[PDB]
Amino acid sequence: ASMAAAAAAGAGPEMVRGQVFDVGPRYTNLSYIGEGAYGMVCSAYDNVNKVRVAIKKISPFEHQTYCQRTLREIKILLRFRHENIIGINDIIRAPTIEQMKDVYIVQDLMETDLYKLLKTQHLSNDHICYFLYQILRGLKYIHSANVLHRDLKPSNLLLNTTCDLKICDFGLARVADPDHDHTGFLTEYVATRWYRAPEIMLNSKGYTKSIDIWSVGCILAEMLSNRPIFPGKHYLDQLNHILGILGSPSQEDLNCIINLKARNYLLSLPHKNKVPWNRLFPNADSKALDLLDKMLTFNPHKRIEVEQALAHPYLEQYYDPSDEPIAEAPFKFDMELDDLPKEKLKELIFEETARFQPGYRS
Amino acid sequence: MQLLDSSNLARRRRRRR
Amino acid sequence: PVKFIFPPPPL
Ligand SMILES: C[C@H](NC(=O)Nc1cc2[nH]ncc2c(CO)n1)c1ccccc1
Repeated sequence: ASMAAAAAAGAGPEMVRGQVFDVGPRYTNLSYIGEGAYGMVCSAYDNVNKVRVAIKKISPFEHQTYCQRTLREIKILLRFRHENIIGINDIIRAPTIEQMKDVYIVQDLMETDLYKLLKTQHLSNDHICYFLYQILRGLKYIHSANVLHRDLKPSNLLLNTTCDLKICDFGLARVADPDHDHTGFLTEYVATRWYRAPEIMLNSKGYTKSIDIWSVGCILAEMLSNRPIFPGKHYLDQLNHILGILGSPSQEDLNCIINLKARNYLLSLPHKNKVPWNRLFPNADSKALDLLDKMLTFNPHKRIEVEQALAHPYLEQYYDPSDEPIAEAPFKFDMELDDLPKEKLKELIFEETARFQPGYRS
Repeated sequence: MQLLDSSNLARRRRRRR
Repeated sequence: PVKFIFPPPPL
């Protein structure tokens, strides 16, 4: 019948900023948190466990790319398990695929995020250091499963009252099995502009995991000055912003560009001189600035890998390889085969959420 | 305003050294 | 590469 109507018998559908949340009798007392193009996250009260949770309503079935991203986030998160990464505790959707217009994702509730924190507070070095370590600890696990986040930014860094950090919004994430070649196969417009690596623009569809390391450095820079490091208006201005600090690329740097048209654009650019970090960031710990420089390296292949970053001096107090785990089974090439129509993707989403359905009985 | 000594991960690191 | 054309489009 109608679960909402059955819920309505006690307490049922609730309205939040023009969006109805049919999260059933179990979840009530929803409060708006944030929203995206096709989704909205709310805090809510789990009446069964008598605790508050976060609920993400997803409405992707109209568009094929939304469906692709929804299935990727659900499949990656359901198999991921890590301290510094958000997980899926429950999934809510209609019993029949015909009625499935929205999909509800229930996650651990986090009080705030790094983006919110930096607007109101300046972080002490020990806070920056600990936050940065946690970011990389989750990132090590992510890259260990052959997964690229592709949207690391302050807003995607959840924070609770006990200085615990988790990474969320894996909708832009994707599998890239290392054995296969992905040059020219990867989605072109990825990451947020200010945290977008140079090679994403310069080598469209030919980037690697190193784009995440670049984002971390931007976040680290943002923590250090409570201000974005590369506030580009558009991709041209963004490229100018990147080269404003790093300076004109080296010839070795120029040789890693495989887009010849792009390389010639760089050659056509006026010479700009590299800016030292200490002048830009006077009060920053040099140990941090040594690592900051190393994750902002123009060359992606020579960019500091996630394991190497953890072992950098600046995190030596928190560095412990025996408690920086990896996934038991990384993701293979078969998991990236989602170049499908949305009607098929909708079926795949429906199958993947079947375990959460009431009385599944495996 | 509720900005270490309460985080499980930080505690585990300190215990070792 | 629809959005990253390095031959500059006319302003
Ligand atoms: C970034 C986010 N994706 C996600 O999983 N968010 C999440 C989980 C949370 N738990 N506790 C809090 C919390 C938050 C708070 O922002 N957000 C999103 C949201 C809307 C549209 C697209 C994408």
